[PDB]
Amino acid sequence: GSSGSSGEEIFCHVYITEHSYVSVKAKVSSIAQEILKVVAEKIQYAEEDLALVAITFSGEKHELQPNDLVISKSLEASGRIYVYRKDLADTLNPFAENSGPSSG
Repeated sequence: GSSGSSGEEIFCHVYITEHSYVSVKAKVSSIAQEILKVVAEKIQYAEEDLALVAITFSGEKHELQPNDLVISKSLEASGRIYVYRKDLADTLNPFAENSGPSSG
């Protein structure tokens, strides 16, 4: 329980849409869940109902585990993770917007 922030300070980029994301401050070896649990909130959803979708440059959707690292980068030039809503279909499919107006 609890975890003070010190050293190994980094952030996990989680792209919601095409030009949308959420900055998450996790460890350098923090699991995806550690981000999903954050993003989920940053998006106002259920991490358990969400999932980290790892896509490549070419353009291919990919899903991992909630225990899978987020900021590992083993061997992949560039990369951007995403988050999809768990539907009733094997598929995940991205989002649309789901949000209201802000500041004016």
